[PDB]
Amino acid sequence: MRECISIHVGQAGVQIGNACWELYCLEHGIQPDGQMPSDKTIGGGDDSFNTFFSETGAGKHVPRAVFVDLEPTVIDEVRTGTYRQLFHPEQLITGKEDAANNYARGHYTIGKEIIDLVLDRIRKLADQCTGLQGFLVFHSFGGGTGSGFTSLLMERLSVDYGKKSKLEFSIYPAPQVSTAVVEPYNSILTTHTTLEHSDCAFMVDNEAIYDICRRNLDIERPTYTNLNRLIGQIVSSITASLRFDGALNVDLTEFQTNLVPYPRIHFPLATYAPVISAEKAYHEQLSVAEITNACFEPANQMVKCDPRHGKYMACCLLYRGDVVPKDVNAAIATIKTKRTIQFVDWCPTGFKVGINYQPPTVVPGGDLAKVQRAVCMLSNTTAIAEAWARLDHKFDLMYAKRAFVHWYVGEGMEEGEFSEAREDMAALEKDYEEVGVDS
Amino acid sequence: MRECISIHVGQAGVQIGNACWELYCLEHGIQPDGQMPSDKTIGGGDDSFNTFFSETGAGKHVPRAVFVDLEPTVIDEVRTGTYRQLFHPEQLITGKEDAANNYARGHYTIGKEIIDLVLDRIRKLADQCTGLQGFLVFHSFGGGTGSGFTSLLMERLSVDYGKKSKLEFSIYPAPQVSTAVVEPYNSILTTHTTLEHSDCAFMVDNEAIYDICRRNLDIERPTYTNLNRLIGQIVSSITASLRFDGALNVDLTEFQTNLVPYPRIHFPLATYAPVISAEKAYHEQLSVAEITNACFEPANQMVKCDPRHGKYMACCLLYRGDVVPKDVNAAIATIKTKRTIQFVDWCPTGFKVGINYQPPTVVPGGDLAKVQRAVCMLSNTTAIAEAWARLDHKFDLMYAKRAFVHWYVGEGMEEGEFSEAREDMAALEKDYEEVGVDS
Amino acid sequence: MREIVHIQAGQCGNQIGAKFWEVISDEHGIDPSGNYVGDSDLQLERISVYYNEASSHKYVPRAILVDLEPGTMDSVRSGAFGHLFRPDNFIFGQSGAGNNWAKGHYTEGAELVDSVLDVVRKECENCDCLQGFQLTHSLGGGTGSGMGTLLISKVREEYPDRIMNTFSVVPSPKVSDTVVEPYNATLSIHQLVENTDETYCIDNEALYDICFRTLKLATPTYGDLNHLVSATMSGVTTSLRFPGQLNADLRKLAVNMVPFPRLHFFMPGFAPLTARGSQQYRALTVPELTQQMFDAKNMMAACDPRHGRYLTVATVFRGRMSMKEVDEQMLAIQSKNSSYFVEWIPNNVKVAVCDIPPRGLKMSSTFIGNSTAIQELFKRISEQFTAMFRRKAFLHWYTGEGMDEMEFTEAESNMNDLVSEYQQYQDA
Amino acid sequence: MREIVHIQAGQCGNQIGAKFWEVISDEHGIDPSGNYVGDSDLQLERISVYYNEASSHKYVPRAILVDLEPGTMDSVRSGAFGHLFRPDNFIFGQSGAGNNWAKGHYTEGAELVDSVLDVVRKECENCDCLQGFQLTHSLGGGTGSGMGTLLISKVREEYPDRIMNTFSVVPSPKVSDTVVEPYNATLSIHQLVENTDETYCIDNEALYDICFRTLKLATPTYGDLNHLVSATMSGVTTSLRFPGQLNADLRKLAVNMVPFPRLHFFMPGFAPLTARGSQQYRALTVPELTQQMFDAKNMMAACDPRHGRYLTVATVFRGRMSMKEVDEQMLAIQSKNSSYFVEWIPNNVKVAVCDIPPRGLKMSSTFIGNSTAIQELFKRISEQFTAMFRRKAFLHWYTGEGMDEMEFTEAESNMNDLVSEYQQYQDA
Ligand SMILES: C/C(=C\c1csc(C)n1)[C@@H]1C[C@@H]2O[C@]2(C)CCC[C@H](C)[C@H](O)[C@@H](C)C(=O)C(C)(C)[C@@H](O)CC(=O)O1
Ligand SMILES: C/C(=C\c1csc(C)n1)[C@@H]1C[C@@H]2O[C@]2(C)CCC[C@H](C)[C@H](O)[C@@H](C)C(=O)C(C)(C)[C@@H](O)CC(=O)O1
Ligand SMILES: Nc1nc2c(ncn2[C@@H]2O[C@H](COP(=O)(O)OP(=O)(O)OP(=O)(O)O)[C@@H](O)[C@H]2O)c(=O)[nH]1
Ligand SMILES: Nc1nc2c(ncn2[C@@H]2O[C@H](COP(=O)(O)OP(=O)(O)OP(=O)(O)O)[C@@H](O)[C@H]2O)c(=O)[nH]1
Ligand SMILES: Nc1nc2c(ncn2[C@@H]2O[C@H](COP(=O)(O)OP(=O)(O)O)[C@@H](O)[C@H]2O)c(=O)[nH]1
Ligand SMILES: Nc1nc2c(ncn2[C@@H]2O[C@H](COP(=O)(O)OP(=O)(O)O)[C@@H](O)[C@H]2O)c(=O)[nH]1
Ligand SMILES: [Mg+2]
Ligand SMILES: [Mg+2]
Ligand SMILES: [Mg+2]
Ligand SMILES: [Mg+2]
Repeated sequence: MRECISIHVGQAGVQIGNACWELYCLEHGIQPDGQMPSDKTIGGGDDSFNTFFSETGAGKHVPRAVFVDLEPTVIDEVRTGTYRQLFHPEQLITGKEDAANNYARGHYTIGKEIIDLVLDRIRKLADQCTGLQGFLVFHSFGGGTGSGFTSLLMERLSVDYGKKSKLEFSIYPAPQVSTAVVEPYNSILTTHTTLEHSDCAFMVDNEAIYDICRRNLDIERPTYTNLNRLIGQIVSSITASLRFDGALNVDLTEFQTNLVPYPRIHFPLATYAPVISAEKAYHEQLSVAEITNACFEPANQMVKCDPRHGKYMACCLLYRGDVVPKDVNAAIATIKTKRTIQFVDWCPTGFKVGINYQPPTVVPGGDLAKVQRAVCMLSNTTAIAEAWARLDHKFDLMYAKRAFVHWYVGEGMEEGEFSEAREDMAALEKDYEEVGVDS
Repeated sequence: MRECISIHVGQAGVQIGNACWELYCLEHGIQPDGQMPSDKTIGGGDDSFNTFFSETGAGKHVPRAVFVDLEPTVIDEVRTGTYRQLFHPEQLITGKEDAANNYARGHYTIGKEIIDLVLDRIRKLADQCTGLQGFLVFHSFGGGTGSGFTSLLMERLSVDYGKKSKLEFSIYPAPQVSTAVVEPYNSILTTHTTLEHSDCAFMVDNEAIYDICRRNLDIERPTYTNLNRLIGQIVSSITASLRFDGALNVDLTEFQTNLVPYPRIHFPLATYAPVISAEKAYHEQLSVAEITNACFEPANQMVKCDPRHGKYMACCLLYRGDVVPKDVNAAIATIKTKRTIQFVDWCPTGFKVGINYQPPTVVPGGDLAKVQRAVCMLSNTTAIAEAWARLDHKFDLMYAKRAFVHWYVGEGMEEGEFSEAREDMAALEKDYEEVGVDS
Repeated sequence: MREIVHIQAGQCGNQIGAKFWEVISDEHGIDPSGNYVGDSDLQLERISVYYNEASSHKYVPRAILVDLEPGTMDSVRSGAFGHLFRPDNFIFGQSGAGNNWAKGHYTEGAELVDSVLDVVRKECENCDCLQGFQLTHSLGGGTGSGMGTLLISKVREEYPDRIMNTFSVVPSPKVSDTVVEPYNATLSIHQLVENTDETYCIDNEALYDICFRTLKLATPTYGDLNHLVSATMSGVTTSLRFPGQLNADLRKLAVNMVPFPRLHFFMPGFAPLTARGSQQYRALTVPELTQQMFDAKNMMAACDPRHGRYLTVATVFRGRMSMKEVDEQMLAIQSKNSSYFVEWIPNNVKVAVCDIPPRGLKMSSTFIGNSTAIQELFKRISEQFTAMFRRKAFLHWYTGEGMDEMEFTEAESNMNDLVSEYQQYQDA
Repeated sequence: MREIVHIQAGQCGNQIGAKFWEVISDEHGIDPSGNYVGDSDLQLERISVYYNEASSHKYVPRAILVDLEPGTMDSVRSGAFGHLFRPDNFIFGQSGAGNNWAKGHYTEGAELVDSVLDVVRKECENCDCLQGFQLTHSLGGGTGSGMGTLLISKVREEYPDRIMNTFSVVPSPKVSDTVVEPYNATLSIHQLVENTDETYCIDNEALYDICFRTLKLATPTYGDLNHLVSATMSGVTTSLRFPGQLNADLRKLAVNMVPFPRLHFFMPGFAPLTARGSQQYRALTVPELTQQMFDAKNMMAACDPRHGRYLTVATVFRGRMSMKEVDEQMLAIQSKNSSYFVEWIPNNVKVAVCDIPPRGLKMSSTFIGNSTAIQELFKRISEQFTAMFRRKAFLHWYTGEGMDEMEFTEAESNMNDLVSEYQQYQDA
């Protein structure tokens, strides 16, 4: 009944999707081959896996995910890995040539040639489901495929259905760490399509996750694989209420109405706590109040921006495990008393509480320790504007000299859109500060 | 040849009737099921039970009483308890919805639904009645059914017969003790039937009986059952002359001959003595002079008013037991010599003496102690006017703010009806004061 | 004879209503399967008020469960005393309200209101003489506050001569788990003040305080809070189910409670409530119960009655007790606290006595008070509503469902008038 | 030769009349069954005056019982000497008068007067030569005072030549058992003075005083009072039933008693009266009996003879005494009490001697006296009537029966005229 469709585009999207789907299968008990063992044997799984997977024949489950990318090398790993049997061959869509870090290549040069096959696959999955809660898209702003193909695909989805939520998980370019020379161009060009179509976009920065894994998890050198393992936990916790029972449940259609006060302000952040190792777990006593304090700590946040500079507008609190409502009420009361955390004047109540019975599941071989409680924080703040300000400054310096602009122009871009993107991006920052102005 | 019919309306009337008929069967030696052991209970039978019990078939005695109530909860207990077989099932008439402490509901909305049925039962009993002396009605002023249905019932009886004296037994609201918020409204509206239709109204107060039981009967926490038993003794002594034999007998007609100086003055009060426990019976002598003095004291009165403030107009004394006429004459002289007691100048002789032979009967498991003498006092005094003043003050304050008026209006009442009843109450009080003025 | 139709709306109503039927079944001695296993004839004498007799000595409740989500119904069905309810009484939606009043009343409720109107209509002809309807819903939610309010209007038009009861909770001042609580609460008071005869206010914050100090419980539970609400529900209608020396049904209590049609908001209360340790030290007397009833700590609402004058007070006694004792206790309370009661009404106390005591208790009493301090609860909701309406926060979500800005203003104006009338007579 | 018809009306008349027949039966030696068990011939010589011969050797009195209630007849029939009366003579009503004079004269008295007139007419023709009628009733009641007055007027018209005797009691000054006594007494007096040849006034208070000081009894009873009245009745008509040296019938006494038609009120008395412990020290001589006659405490009326003057005195002696003694003591009393006797009447003493003594006594006598002191009794009644008639108290009951207010005024005026006539004779 409650069903969702996840779409992964780009090398980053597939890599994160591979880690996320591994977590999803283990939470339900599905083996990598796709057969449900006698431990679960489709017992009480009306919504446990129907929301993510689908039942085909007997002793076989297929996920409702579409893997589309412009290069076959990343898709080859999935088709060669252990989870090849679990996925359907037609769902995994490959390509001939990548976007080569060019927004136009994934939009005009190559995007429309292969987008026809992607649309049919989504339609086939949609007909199988009865009630579609929404869509999930994973991509990266810096990548050309994650900025060009995603922009074109998202527009077509709104044309077809135009009535279902489309949550977006994107990786924002780091203020200092970079591996490309056209990141400001790609990042700016995709801001308009995210604001126009996506109802809620969660932004993460690789630098922040690196520090969390280095310090909190005590890792000398974090890797990309370890980063993806953390990312799956927020996504699993976000959709935990849809698949598992609990005292207070929040559905996918309640995130938007309780987070965005205006259609333009739809860029919240994410925070996960507690994140500790097994050794630290024995010497630390986890409590409801302790985890809540960690979530509000700027150090533990997943965004390089400092929340204390800005103000909080809307906050969400999702609890998993043995969590009682009484402890949460006392914990949130102390947060409001603290002077350091500032709330918007016109928002008297900005706390949403959700409790799930299912405790977090620890994947074997992961650095995460077994903890009976976990809190997922989805807060909308005006401090996110600083991150946008950094990338905007870099774009102005590059656009002034018009370096590498001819690369975009050759594939079909025009200088007018670049100026329009800056105007649209500047309006978003101005509107963010305008709403933050007090009475 | 001489018989009477008793009517009980409302919750209060049913409970009093249950206690009254319990003593009536015991006095005449009638079993609760209905068979009278005439082999051992040797009696005349001409007027011992024919006045109240009508023989049917062989060895069956059914009371000449009608039980009417708008709620079946109270009556169902009578139809279920020990005395179920005593009463004819058609004599117990039940409704579906109560008056909900609304005079209009019991007089304008629900009373008209079952008024035809109750009149038919009275007519059927009247056909079997060779000669009927009058009707006795039991109800309460505070209740809506006790004030609404009773007022509608007496208006039909007056039109139907118009030549039989009707006696009223009502419970006057207490000054400081109350169980409802709309009691003053019901009391004022029910004065019309008690002034024009009823030929004699007997008023008792719950508060006064509570004090009597605490001090005389040494009962710390008396209940409703104890209160009803004392009221039942008053009715039994009044009708004892018509049921038994004595040197001097006073009937219902003779009661109004000497106790009604004016047609609009028919509100006397009742006093019973002696009431003592078994412990004090052995340490005291119950002489004729002693019991007569206790009746005139204000502490033994069944009403909370003060008789010393007012003046006596007409007095009636009923004697039961081994009472000799010589002792009564001497006792009366001593009463007339005390200067505390005052009498009206226009009435030189205001004493009526009735001596019976049957001693009082004690119900097993009760509170009263066995005695050889008993005096029932019925005196019409001007001190009753003080009782009207207390109820009038409450009505004026409530009607000033128009509190709870809309409930009565919506059921068929008018705002002008309340004002009309206020004038009648003031006129009745004025008439009482005028007669007491010395010439 | 007299029967009552029960309606459950929203997640809060379903959970509270489920616990309410457990207390009623225990009082009437009905096993979860549906067979009578009692040991008294009084239990079955007035069992038709809440249970409908069926074949093979089976009884089904006259209750209807209404929600826009199937999750709540599945838990209730699989929970204790779940199979007792009739399967045809399960009417549920598939989309949900999402804590939105507009969706429940306009967008989503209209599709399902017709279906639930069939079930409630069908029970009436089977009913011999219906007395009224009691509905449980949460004002802070979207389903119960939104769609449940619409059901009140539909029943009122069909039956304009029957009393309407709503045992509903209200948003707490400090406790708040939703962002749009003032928006939903304000839009529900407008309809409740017109199509309801008596309303009972329940505060979660007040319930927690009772379970913390009065009961000395270590950890509270939502079931524990629902147990207190169900206990109050049983004590209100104990006269209609069991005999007593002085009986008073809902209509009898209603007329003595509301002096004016608009002033129909009451605060409930239950006594006694003691911890396990203090059970062996306290006594069971009428004065002991009276003191707890007239205590601010025992009130089920966040409002403190000491800041206003009591207009009318309703008290129903359960068990065997002398009438003289109960008569003096309420008179003494009014006499001592003269400044705490209204002046232009001489007596503000209604006394009801029920012979049958509650299970595991010799004596008990339920306190109902129409105090003038309830306007403070509406005052704090108005401040939150004005602050968010000034910035037009979250208004587009409500507007997208077909609502208008002027409709929000009308609800605010009506709420301001409600607190003016309560203050006018209190300060008169 | 001469026959007397007895009529009993009211509760008081029936009880007094029942005791009167028992004394007569004892004197004539008649057992309760009705046969003769005497041991003398003079007992049956004049038995026709009171008893009617029946089949075998049974005798039945010429007594008619009239009442508006059946209770009195049941007690008389079931009592001693109750089955000796004729069953057909029992006439009783069913509604009663309710101590109201107007009920027994205009409203309900007319519905039974025809029935009782048939019986008395049937008894009248049986007597060879009837002499008169005697009636027992009470002026303070409703039945005897009202119905008895109507019977006197009706009987007088049929036989305007026969003597009328009324043994009627009057309300006492201090002892009173009814509130409306003054109204009844005044109304009945208006007719007695114009239709009755002679009346005998008996006061209940005076009877109690006699049994308290003269008889020295501890607990007086209504039977004791009735015995004194019955003894007087036998003494009055002892000459008709038994022979004597100087006999005087009812007509002979009446001629010597009343000097004027309107002055026919007498006070009765009997001698001797001694206690049970004073029998030894008491001498049964003519001087002793004569002294007791002219004594204040021996009178059966509350009026004091010394206050006024004796108009005419008639005494009847029973037994065997010398005529020389009885002709001297009365002369000595008249000379010694010359201040208490009228001047224009030379001799004020009438002497009658009978031979047959009573039962158990060697000598006995009765005293009958006409004095002006009886005006005091009517003076108090007039004062009571004016006080109650001033405010029209207890008048709607009398008015509703059909009478008029002006009727009360006429009765009061006539009674005031009666005492005025007594005033002029004594003062002059
Ligand atoms: C019997 C009694 C009190 C009492 C007896 S003599 C005296 C003085 N006071 C009450 C039970 C009562 O039924 C309610 C309303 C109890 C209502 C249920 C309460 C609110 C809790 O949910 C419940 C689980 C409890 O915490 C417990 C500890 C079991 C309580 O009910 C304890 C307990 O027995 O409390
Ligand atoms: C016989 C006699 C007196 C007497 C004889 S020689 C003498 C001198 N005096 C009288 C009866 C007397 O005939 C009457 C008048 C009869 C009068 C009856 C008297 C007055 C009482 O009422 C009566 C009932 C009594 O109490 C009794 C017990 C009969 C007696 O005490 C009354 C009592 O003294 O008896
Ligand atoms: N979290 C996470 N991010 C990754 C991973 N691999 C690549 N990325 C992100 O992806 C960026 C590299 O470019 P891609 O997003 O892969 O480019 P693309 O979407 O394939 O588009 P093209 O380069 O034009 O083919 C880096 O800046 C990373 O931020 C990964 O394994 N985990
Ligand atoms: N003495 C005595 N009084 C009673 C008893 N029962 C009820 N009452 C009186 O009745 C009042 C309660 O109202 P009711 O008289 O019963 O009202 P009702 O006659 O049933 O009419 P409704 O209230 O409209 O149904 C109380 O205030 C009591 O004074 C009783 O058993 N004994
Ligand atoms: N007393 C009580 N309150 C509850 C319960 N469940 C939820 N609530 C309260 O109800 C509010 C949410 O209402 P909700 O259930 O979402 O209303 P709905 O959307 O109409 O179903 C929260 O603030 C809770 O405090 C319960 O079982 N008992
Ligand atoms: N001496 C005497 N007086 C009686 C007797 N019975 C009644 N009385 C008097 O009669 C008065 C009452 O008269 P009542 O019987 O009512 O007259 P009724 O209405 O004609 O029956 C009382 O005051 C008594 O004093 C009796 O047996 N003896
Ligand atoms: Mg690539
Ligand atoms: Mg009632
Ligand atoms: Mg909810
Ligand atoms: Mg009499």
